[PDB]
Amino acid sequence: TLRPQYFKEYIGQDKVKDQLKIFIEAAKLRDEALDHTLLFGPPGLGKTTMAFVIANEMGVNLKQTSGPAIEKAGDLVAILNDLEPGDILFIDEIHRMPMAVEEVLYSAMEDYYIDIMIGAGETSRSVHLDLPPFTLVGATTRAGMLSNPLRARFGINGHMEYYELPDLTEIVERTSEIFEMTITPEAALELARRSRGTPRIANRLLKRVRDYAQIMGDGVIDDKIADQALTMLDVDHEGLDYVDQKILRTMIEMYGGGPVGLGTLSVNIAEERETVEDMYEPYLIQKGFIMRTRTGRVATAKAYEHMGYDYT
Amino acid sequence: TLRPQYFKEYIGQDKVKDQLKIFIEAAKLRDEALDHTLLFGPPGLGKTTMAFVIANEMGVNLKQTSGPAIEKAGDLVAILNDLEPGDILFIDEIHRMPMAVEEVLYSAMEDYYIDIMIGAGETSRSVHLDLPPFTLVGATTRAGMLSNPLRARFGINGHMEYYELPDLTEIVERTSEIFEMTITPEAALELARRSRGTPRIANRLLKRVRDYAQIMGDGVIDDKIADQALTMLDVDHEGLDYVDQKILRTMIEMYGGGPVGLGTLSVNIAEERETVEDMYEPYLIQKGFIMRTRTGRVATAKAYEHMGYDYT
Amino acid sequence: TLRPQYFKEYIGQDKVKDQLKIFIEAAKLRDEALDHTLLFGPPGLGKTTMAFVIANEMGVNLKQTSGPAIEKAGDLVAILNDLEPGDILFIDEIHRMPMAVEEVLYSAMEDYYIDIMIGAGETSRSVHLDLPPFTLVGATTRAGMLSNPLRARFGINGHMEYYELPDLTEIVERTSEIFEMTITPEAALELARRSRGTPRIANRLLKRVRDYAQIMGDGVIDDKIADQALTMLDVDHEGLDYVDQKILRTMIEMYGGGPVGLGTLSVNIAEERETVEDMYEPYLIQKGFIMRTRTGRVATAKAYEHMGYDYT
Amino acid sequence: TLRPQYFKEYIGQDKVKDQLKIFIEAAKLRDEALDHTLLFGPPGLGKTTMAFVIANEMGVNLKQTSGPAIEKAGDLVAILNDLEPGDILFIDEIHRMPMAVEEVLYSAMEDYYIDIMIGAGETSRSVHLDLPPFTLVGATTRAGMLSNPLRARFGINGHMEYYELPDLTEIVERTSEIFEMTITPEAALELARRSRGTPRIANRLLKRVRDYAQIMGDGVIDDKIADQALTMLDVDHEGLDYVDQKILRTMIEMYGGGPVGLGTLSVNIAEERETVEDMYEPYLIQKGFIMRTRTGRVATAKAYEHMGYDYTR
Amino acid sequence: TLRPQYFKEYIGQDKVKDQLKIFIEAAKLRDEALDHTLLFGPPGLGKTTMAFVIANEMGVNLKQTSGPAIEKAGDLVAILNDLEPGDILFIDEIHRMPMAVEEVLYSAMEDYYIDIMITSRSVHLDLPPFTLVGATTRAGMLSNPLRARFGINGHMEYYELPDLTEIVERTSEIFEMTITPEAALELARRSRGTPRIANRLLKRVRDYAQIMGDGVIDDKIADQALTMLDVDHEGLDYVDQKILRTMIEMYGGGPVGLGTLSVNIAEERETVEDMYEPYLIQKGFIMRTRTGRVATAKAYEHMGYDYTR
Amino acid sequence: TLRPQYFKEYIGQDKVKDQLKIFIEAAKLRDEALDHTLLFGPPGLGKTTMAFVIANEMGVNLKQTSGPAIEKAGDLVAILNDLEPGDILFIDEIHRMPMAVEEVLYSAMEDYYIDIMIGAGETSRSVHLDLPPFTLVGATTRAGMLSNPLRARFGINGHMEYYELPDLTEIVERTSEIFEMTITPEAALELARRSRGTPRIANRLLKRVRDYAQIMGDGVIDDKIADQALTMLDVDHEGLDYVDQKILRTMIEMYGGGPVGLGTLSVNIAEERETVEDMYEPYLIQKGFIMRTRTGRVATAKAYEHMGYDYT
Amino acid sequence: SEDAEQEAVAALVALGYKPQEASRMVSKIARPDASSETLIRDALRAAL
DNA sequence: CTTCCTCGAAGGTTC
DNA sequence: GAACCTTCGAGGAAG
Ligand SMILES: Nc1ncnc2c1ncn2[C@@H]1O[C@H](COP(=O)(O)OP(=O)(O)O)[C@@H](O)[C@H]1O
Ligand SMILES: Nc1ncnc2c1ncn2[C@@H]1O[C@H](COP(=O)(O)OP(=O)(O)O)[C@@H](O)[C@H]1O
Ligand SMILES: Nc1ncnc2c1ncn2[C@@H]1O[C@H](COP(=O)(O)OP(=O)(O)O)[C@@H](O)[C@H]1O
Ligand SMILES: [Mg+2]
Ligand SMILES: [Mg+2]
Ligand SMILES: [Mg+2]
Repeated sequence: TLRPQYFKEYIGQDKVKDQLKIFIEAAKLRDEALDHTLLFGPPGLGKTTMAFVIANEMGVNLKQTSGPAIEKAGDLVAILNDLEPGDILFIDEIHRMPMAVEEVLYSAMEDYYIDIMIGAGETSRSVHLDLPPFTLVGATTRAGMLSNPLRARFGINGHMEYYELPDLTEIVERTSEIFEMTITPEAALELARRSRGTPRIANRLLKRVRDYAQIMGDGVIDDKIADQALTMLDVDHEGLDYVDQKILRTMIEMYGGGPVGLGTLSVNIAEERETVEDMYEPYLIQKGFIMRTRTGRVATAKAYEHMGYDYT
Repeated sequence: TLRPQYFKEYIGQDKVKDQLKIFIEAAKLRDEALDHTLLFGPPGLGKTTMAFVIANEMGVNLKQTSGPAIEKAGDLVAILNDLEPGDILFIDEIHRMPMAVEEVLYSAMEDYYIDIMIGAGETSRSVHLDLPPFTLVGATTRAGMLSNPLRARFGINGHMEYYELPDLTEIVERTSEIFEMTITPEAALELARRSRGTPRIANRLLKRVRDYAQIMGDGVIDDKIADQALTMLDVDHEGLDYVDQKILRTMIEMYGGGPVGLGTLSVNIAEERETVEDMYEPYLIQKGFIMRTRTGRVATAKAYEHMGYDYT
Repeated sequence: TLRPQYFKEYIGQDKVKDQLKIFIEAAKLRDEALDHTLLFGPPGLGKTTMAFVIANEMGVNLKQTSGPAIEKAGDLVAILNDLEPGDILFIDEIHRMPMAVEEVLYSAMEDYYIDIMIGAGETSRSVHLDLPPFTLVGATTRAGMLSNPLRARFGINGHMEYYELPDLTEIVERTSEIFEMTITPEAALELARRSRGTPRIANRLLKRVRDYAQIMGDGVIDDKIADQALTMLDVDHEGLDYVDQKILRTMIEMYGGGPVGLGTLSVNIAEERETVEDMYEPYLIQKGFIMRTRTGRVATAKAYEHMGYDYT
Repeated sequence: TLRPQYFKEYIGQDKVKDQLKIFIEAAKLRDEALDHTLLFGPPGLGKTTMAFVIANEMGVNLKQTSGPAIEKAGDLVAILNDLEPGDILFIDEIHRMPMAVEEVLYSAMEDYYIDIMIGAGETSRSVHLDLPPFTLVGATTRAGMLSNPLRARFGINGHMEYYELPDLTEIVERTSEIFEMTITPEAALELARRSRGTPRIANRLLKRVRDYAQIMGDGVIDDKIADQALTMLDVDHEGLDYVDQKILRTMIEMYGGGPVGLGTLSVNIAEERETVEDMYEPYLIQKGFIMRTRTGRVATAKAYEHMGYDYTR
Repeated sequence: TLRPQYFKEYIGQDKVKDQLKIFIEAAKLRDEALDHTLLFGPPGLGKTTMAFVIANEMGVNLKQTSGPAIEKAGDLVAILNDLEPGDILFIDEIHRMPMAVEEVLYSAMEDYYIDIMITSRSVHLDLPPFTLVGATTRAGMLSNPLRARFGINGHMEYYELPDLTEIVERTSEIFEMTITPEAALELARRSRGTPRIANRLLKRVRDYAQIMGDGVIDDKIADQALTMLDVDHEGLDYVDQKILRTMIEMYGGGPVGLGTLSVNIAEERETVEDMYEPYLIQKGFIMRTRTGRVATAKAYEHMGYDYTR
Repeated sequence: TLRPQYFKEYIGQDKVKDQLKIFIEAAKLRDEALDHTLLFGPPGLGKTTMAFVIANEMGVNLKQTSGPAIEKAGDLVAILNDLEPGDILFIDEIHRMPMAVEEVLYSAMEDYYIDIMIGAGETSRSVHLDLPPFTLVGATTRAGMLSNPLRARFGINGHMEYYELPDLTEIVERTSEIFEMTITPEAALELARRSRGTPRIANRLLKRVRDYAQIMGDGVIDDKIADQALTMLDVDHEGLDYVDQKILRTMIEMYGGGPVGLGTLSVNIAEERETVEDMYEPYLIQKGFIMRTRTGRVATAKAYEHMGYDYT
Repeated sequence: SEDAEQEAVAALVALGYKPQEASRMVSKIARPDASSETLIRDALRAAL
């Protein structure tokens, strides 16, 4: 299936796999539950996938829920009561839980107990619920929103990293086998270079090319069909969209490469101020096409040659 | 009914139809649903009609709702439970949906399951609902209005654009052929030129012209009849509406031609910013009446001469 | 009754009156129901009276309700279910009803059918219902604040406009004859000018002037009597009411003409800031007495000379 | 004349008092009831007392109730049925009535009768209830929240205003006759000036000055005793409290007039944000001493000249 | 007992104490009940204490409740029906009463009657002459129609060093601890002007004197105890000193933003703004500016730094 | 046990530990309950641990609850009604109590009584509930969130401070004896210097090193194993994480040390403004590697000599 | 008189009175011959 | 009904 | 005077 099930299949993230393997094997020798682990990083790098791999490698059933599903403290208490010794609890989008509920985990994670109010409302008393040994797994796109006392309780932190071309190429080939399609090694590398280092984007591109190759082709993906499908998709050989090309062109044509202020550029490109800064600009800076300067952003030589203009 | 039912009837949008034809035909060879498609662009271009065409081409039912109509997660779950295998769900103004609801779609779109808290009090428990295969079709004005986690899950993007005079003329002739009416090419072209490039506007104008020609004329639409009918309505000789007239009149007579802030303008014309941003400003800009600048909007000489003011 | 009953009796609104007559008689020639009509403009211009006329001209029973008067979908469903073929439904303040109610209206207007959700909790189904032929007549006060997808469903728009002096004088004369009061054409002209272009206001002042003439005068509304009565009522020769005079006077005497923020101004005069901005500023702005500025409201030179204060 | 009976005795409100007289006389000249009246103005100006005076001038009885006291249509209909021809119904805080009742009042005010529909719609009948001619007098502090259909039914609008020094001075002199104390006309003027234009505030000051005069003096309010009484109570000649002076002095002395944020200003005087924004700031704006700006509060030139500080633009 | 019982024992509050003495004597002279009194101001200045003194001076039994204890109109009506002629009703934390309850209090305070719907019917009850006493730290939260009905308003102000010195000596006699006059002044300087803070310091100094000394507070033991508590001769805590030191040494006196300052001292933003900063501004050590907060010349002199304009 | 039980075992916190000894000893001589104590400060410094120590030293039973559990006055009234003479009540996360509930503690802490409504209907009466001598202990990280009247009632305040290398070394050795682990003193100091001054972090590192030492080593922690284990975790000799090093390196190489804005720097490292500002920037500033100035972040000379660059 | 007796209760309920109290209120009227208008007027006049 | 937070303004520095 | 960065203040909407 699409989602890798074991570390033998999970390509990439060598730094994270090398650590998780040691901690899992150490926990098994001691016959203990794994320490609480937090997975965080950019979108689509494989955080949710790794959560299922950790459960399969431990050889235990996984209980699953999500941050937005826990609306009140009463819901979380009901979930915790269902735990069995050695159970793994996975909370996706953990940063979405309200603070009033997040503070209930503090005691459960460190001392395996919870204070609760029980009674008829007219008469009641506090009681301690005792929890069995369990492991909490959390995944979040922005750990900064979690309170400092919560993050401090996670004993294992896994920061996901972007994939390189050699690793991302194998992901494309593996996915093609699931689709029973044949992909030439040159075509697999072409799709990888345009996937912006993200597996979800590589799978999305592959699916669109696969549909094209079997409707107007002999059902085979080669270095010739890829160019035609990628032309229809309008994804440059560097992964730039038409909007990205419009930006780089505008700076060179109307401003001679800058420096130009974002407000000025935004007007010529007809795009909303923050949309440029938060959606399109981040990738262009990381790839080296744009350089932020004290007087404004400047288009580097890499942008000139890629767009075909003459640099000075 | 007027609404086209198949790609053979849908005029224009060549770049969109050509892509949908390939993906739909491929998705039919394999017994599976079409990937979630996102349609975006100016309002009234026919994106809702496209949702009906896809359903008829796929041979499945189409369920319709809107972003502002869903207020809480319980409302969305009720809809998703009602879907049948392969059904199409269309959500208008998806960008306007509450964040508490949007985060429920993430799991539904990627793995077809939802985690929900069911029951009450002592009966509260977590259930892992498994959804059948379905296709989501979303509509929005601009792609930058959606969050990165949501936009990453839509596998097909359809950018729609304004129709050209040749296409609108054929649409007017088609519409006028459904009704028992007769229109000469000059009148059809004149009526199209006045329709601000939007099919929804062209149909409404044709309906009123038909009523006029039956009472004030011989029941046949001719250039002289269309000119008088369009002159009786508030449509100017080049599609400017009374609201457009008010904007230019206020800009020149009070602000002296600008620059003026869109917010300060909106509150003076007594119109919501969303209407000017999404309805009036786009046409006035693309037709050269309004120029966008870092300082604000400025009226062009064309607008000055149209209204008849002294362009110094 | 005071309000007119037919187009031959309805004074003014020549543009709207001429437009509706054509479309009404055109529909009769085809023997079909009239298209959905939207009325908008300042309050008290006769929007409700026009609805009764349209129904009488069509010869259809008029059913009246209001947006705020509808609280739940079951209310609107019961109303619509009691409509006979050809009935006309008039709904005032259609722009203020709850968003959950508009969902039913979209389908009723687009296809004369509705879909009602049934069940609760684990049960979630719906029932489809079709509506007989009918015509919807909407009335609004801020067309710029109506829901865009709803506004696009209306096929006919009626822009009500302020009455001119030749028309208001006829209304005062008409009303004076019903009360059997004696008024000269010169006195009626003074009342019309100071009536702020609104028929409802003209009636309010005419009633009060009658009480004054019956005591301070010989029961005859002379110009000398009319002027003495209007000064006693505190109505300026330009129609500015007691509160309007207080606003302009405060700006000039305490803030030297501004700029002054709405909050400060609304606290100096004992009035709710929302009331000042929603009910009083619109007339002062249209007359050009107050100009909204980034730093606050400012009193124009016109206000200085009108109030009798020397401009800077 | 503390509780007047006719306009002849009611102190102040000359504008509204003069207008109402003409409409009542014109109504009496005909066998008709007075048009529905709506009274506007800030709270505590005497609106309730005015309604009673109108009833006497018309020669009819007054039925008093309030919006919050009306919960169902049956309440209003029952109240109306108890009225006799020409009786006046006074409804305070008319803006707080429930919408379910508002829709019923329209028919009663316009037609003097109410028709109730009963049945399944497939079969239905109506009951007609005739009401005696009556006059409705509404009193509300907030007008914008009144629905347009209801406001359209009211035919007379009366605006209440703050009492002027001469009128407010007479209230003090006459109120001093309820008690056994003698107050000099000059002393009464000093209290009226500091009464912020409200009768209830003028009564409060007189009560406090009385206690001082009969304990620290000879039981007579002379100019000398009044000056001392208005000194123990730290009330300025403009009616500013001790805390009011501290606010202006702080803005001028430490911030050069501002702009200054509410949070910053509150911590300087050691007060809560809610207290400065609701207790002290409202009157300072009515006197024109400070203005509210996007950047914060600012002291006007009028405050500089009052406190005795140099001002420069 | 700690709480004084009469005006002869209540030290300070000259403005409020002098006014109340006049009003109480005048009311007694006429055999009338005292007007409704509202006491408000900063915490620990003596609001609750004064409410009991008023009753003892008038010679009446005091009924006592609190805003949080009253949750429905039925609660207030039952309490009001218990009043006897001349009774005084004291409602502490009056700002917590629900709006539905405040509306009932208007009629009782002004009209002396309550209308109760109780087979549904209305019963009209007549209340005898009574005095309501309210106390709160946030009088601005009360409805505007309620404040207008209070006839006496007492605004509490901070105490001066001579008064706090007398209070410290008084409390020391209740604890039967001997303290010298100059030793008592050292605590008064640090009490930040609040009687409750003065008592707290005395309790903590007593514990030290009993374990580390002969059980007597003198000019020598006080200096040791105050050094252990680490309270500056101006009442600044260890964190208060750290704030001023950081602003002068790292930013040259500012302007510096609250965020930057909080992170540098490793403190929560809320704690700096709401717990420590308020006393520094009122004493004049810090000033808020459009660009940030700056350390004044008074801060340089106290910390011992060369002032550089 | 992991948590120290007596002052003999509680390492560090000299200032707080010394004061509490004097106050506890003095309270015992008078045979009375200890004054109310508030413990606050950074996370993981030993706040909760100290609450249990106080009860053991006083020789009384501890009653425990938490702020998030007390949601209404009825909950608190039921807890206080169960207090016996000399009992200690500990409320963790006391800052979460609703403001309306804190106002009930005002009279309880100062006068040991609360006022409660009793009876039915018109017969209901308010009555004082009298409480025996008791001590309230509160622990919180957000002390500034408590109301001013509540904080003024606590008679003892304890502000927790970070630990020094000698104490952290002793803590690591102690924790090493709880497990069956042998650790060389040289290696124990190596972990202490990297624990950022927090005991919880020092314990977390020991657990991760132990797992490695028994999977890739002979089950003993020595300088050789410690170096290899810390290298895998990528923790610098100063405690800087991998991302922390990436930040300092980028500022020194691309911006020459700055000044640089947070937004600009966040994009270069592919992180987000909130994660950098909340997780990484705080420690870098407090330790002196980064300096905040009006112009932007600047790298100090300490960062240059640490990373190995010339401080030109 | 079933028309007036039932019409009074029907209209009285439409005015917001609870069906139980509305039935008792009308049933309390002594005269059975009282017309629908008199029953509703008397019921409302007697309830205030 | 309340807290959180985000939107808008402006002071200061630099080229 | 265009362009960045830091900081404060008043809204307004999601609990
Ligand atoms: N290509 C087309 N051919 C024929 N009719 C069209 C076409 N595009 C739009 N229309 C018609 O114009 C209207 C478009 O409405 P709709 O599709 O709802 O626009 P939107 O979805 O943008 O609101 C419909 O009446 C539809 O039948
Ligand atoms: N053209 C007109 N001719 C005669 N009377 C009019 C006219 N316009 C308005 N009126 C009078 O003013 C009132 C209008 O009420 P209505 O139609 O409800 O206004 P709106 O619907 O704008 O509130 C009626 O009393 C009516 O008699
Ligand atoms: N014209 C007046 N003459 C004498 N006393 C007045 C007058 N207006 C107000 N007052 C005094 O101030 C109070 C406020 O006026 P009132 O009509 O009761 O308004 P409200 O009902 O809002 O309190 C009165 O009860 C009375 O004590
Ligand atoms: Mg995921
Ligand atoms: Mg108190
Ligand atoms: Mg803890």
